[PDB]
Formats: sequence, structure tokens, C-alpha cells
Amino acid sequence: GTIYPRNPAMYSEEARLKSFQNWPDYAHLTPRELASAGLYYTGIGDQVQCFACGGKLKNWEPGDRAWSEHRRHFPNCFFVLGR
Amino acid sequence: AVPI
Ligand SMILES: [Zn+2]
Repeated sequence: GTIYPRNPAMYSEEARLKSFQNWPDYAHLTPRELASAGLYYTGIGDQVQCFACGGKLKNWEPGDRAWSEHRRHFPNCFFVLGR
Repeated sequence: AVPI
């Protein structure tokens, strides 16, 4: 194909959800919301990554939403643009 | 959030 995900295994929303097993207790966004927006836990801090574009997001602020941060910083992501 |  003409597009290719940065992380094929994290193609699955269920796989992405599992990656949050050790999501830190201070991190306020839910695994459900993050995984739905294409994001999985990198295992470092509150840093997540998109399976599709490979962009990383960290240092989440109150009022941040997963999708709106993903679209704001990585607008040309195929997952963002396919939503 | 902050992007990388
Ligand atoms: Zn993306």
C-alpha cells in the first residue's frame, strides 16, 4: 500500500489499550480515550505514540483531549485524516 | 501536550 503505519502491531485498538497496564497514576487521561485516538503507551513518563504517524505526545495538561492534541500537532497523520 |  501507499501508506504504512509506524507500528503495525498497535494497529489493533485492543493492543493499544493493553499497553497502558503501567500508565502512571498521575496521568489523567484514560487509556480508553488515548487508545481510541490511535495512541499507545511508550513506557516512559506520560509519553504516548501514534501507531499510524509515529508522533509522540507527552506532558499532558488539564483540558487536553487526545484527539484534539493528535490533530493539532500531527495534522497530516492518516489516522487523523481517516477518522 | 508537547509533541515529539
Ligand atoms: Zn498519528
